[PDB]
Amino acid sequence: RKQVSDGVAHIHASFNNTIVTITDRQGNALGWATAGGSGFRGSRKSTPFAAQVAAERCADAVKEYGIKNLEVMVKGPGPGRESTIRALNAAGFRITNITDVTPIPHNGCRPPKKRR
Amino acid sequence: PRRRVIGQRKILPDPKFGSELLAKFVNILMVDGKKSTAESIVYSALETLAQRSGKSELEAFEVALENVRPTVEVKSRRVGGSTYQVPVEVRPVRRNALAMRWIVEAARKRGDKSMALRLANELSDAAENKGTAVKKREDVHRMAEANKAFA
Amino acid sequence: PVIKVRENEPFDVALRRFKRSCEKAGVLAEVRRREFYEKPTTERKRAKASAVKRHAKKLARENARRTRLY
RNA sequence: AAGGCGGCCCCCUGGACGAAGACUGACGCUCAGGUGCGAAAGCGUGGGGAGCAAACAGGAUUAGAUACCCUGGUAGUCCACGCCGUAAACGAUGUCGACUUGGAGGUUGUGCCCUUGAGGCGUGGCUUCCGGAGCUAACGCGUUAAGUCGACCGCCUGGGGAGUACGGCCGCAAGGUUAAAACUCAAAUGAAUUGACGGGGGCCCGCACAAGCGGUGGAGCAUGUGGUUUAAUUCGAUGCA
Ligand SMILES: [Mg+2]
Ligand SMILES: [Mg+2]
Ligand SMILES: [Mg+2]
Ligand SMILES: [Mg+2]
Ligand SMILES: [Mg+2]
Ligand SMILES: [Mg+2]
Ligand SMILES: [Mg+2]
Ligand SMILES: [Mg+2]
Ligand SMILES: [Mg+2]
Ligand SMILES: [Mg+2]
Ligand SMILES: [Mg+2]
Ligand SMILES: [Mg+2]
Ligand SMILES: [Mg+2]
Ligand SMILES: [Mg+2]
Ligand SMILES: [Mg+2]
Ligand SMILES: [Mg+2]
Ligand SMILES: [Mg+2]
Ligand SMILES: [Mg+2]
Ligand SMILES: [Mg+2]
Ligand SMILES: [Mg+2]
Ligand SMILES: [Mg+2]
Repeated sequence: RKQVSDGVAHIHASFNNTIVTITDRQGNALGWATAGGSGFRGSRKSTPFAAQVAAERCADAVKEYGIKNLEVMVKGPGPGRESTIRALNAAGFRITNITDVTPIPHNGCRPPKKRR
Repeated sequence: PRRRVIGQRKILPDPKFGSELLAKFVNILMVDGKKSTAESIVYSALETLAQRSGKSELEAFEVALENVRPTVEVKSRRVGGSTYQVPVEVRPVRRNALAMRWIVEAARKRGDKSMALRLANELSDAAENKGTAVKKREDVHRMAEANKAFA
Repeated sequence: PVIKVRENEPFDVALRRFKRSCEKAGVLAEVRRREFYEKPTTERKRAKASAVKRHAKKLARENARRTRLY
């Protein structure tokens, strides 16, 4: 519905999982899909290929909106940081730009302890 | 072999048909080290399979292998608490030998009378794309795509 | 690390340009070093060894660039 | 000066160094008792509390796990004013002067040429690394000495008992400082060497793993051993070996 012509793709990668959310420039979600949500529960949801499977799933189920242009905003340096956007173009999108947004503080809050 | 590269000694192509591939079949099937019983069982079983369905005695038996060859197989590497299998391709030389073994081990599990009869039935199913041989090939294929994220 | 895909070209080269941006701008490494908090002593100690062994490599080079080996 | 000090701006303030000269003219060095500053944790009275997080609770691993791991979480960490006065407060190296071959650097001034444009020639102040004589138990230090010397101060006299007990002084408290004895042992210790070992690191091996085939442990029997019985059940071999 509303046949949105161009959209945005947020990749929220992490050391444990990957979430793909497709939006528009207004910041309103259309569909989401995660590696853990794609049946890869366990230690396999952090694999780079596990992000490949999820990216196609979110590329699908937004075909109702007829999205033809995507802007990729990668976040959260982790395993699924570049593979998950190889699958985005394989779904037929015409990526206009790729931007890396990620929280880099200027020495803000104190991080947790070292692990032992 | 830590430091050894091997070359397998050649074997005699079989007299009846001249296929060295079939000569391996009698070697795999042979038990307790004797070829007189094993060779005749293979030859006799091939007659029934050829008579039952299609000509080209060798080609009917070659169709079965074309259906049971596995194109991928997992191997395990231990890292932490538990080992996880990693898929890897199968070299064509070992690919022939793997399905060549699976048919015989599956044949010895039928309830028929003669080992020749059990071998003929199993080869019939494999050529018809059915039976225990392709089922064994199906598991290694399914369990290699089950965890393909590893490499 | 903003990249603007040029007139067509291949997406792989655009991806390879985006990867080079993160490598050159140090986006990947800063997240790892700031994931946990290490004490100020450990920061001072690690920089001590890092500079000492860097200079020791230079001082150990002069003992092999002129001495015949075989 | 040490503890320590890290966005930018403002206004109060201390110290260091360099060039060229004037000026006072021994005004100097060290310092028992004193006096001041002194990380973090901790204490008191007010505030503030985002994030981390002693204590605490739950989930796991475990034979137990009052721990490491996971999800939460209060004092505290922050501010103002007072206490506390201890640290591996460590270049384990007191302060102040003099002299004694060298290299490669870092940082901050300067006075000459070639303001030829980079540069070249030197002199100053801090500071990093390597090494000569020499030093010594050896490691190592080596003009910023652990070298050759002068002037003051502090400290040491086998290991435990013990920086503990009692008694003073200090503190709101925690505790700090000064500081023994009986008894007990023939050692305690520093450096370096040869091995052995490591859930330290390399490189190379082999039926060591991997790829396969056939077995043992399940049954009946043969044979040896342990045990138990017996008048005796002769003696020896006992992880691999
Ligand atoms: Mg964590
Ligand atoms: Mg005094
Ligand atoms: Mg404090
Ligand atoms: Mg308080
Ligand atoms: Mg309070
Ligand atoms: Mg915790
Ligand atoms: Mg002390
Ligand atoms: Mg104490
Ligand atoms: Mg200190
Ligand atoms: Mg220090
Ligand atoms: Mg001391
Ligand atoms: Mg003094
Ligand atoms: Mg030296
Ligand atoms: Mg005391
Ligand atoms: Mg006392
Ligand atoms: Mg094996
Ligand atoms: Mg048995
Ligand atoms: Mg004897
Ligand atoms: Mg005996
Ligand atoms: Mg004996
Ligand atoms: Mg004996």
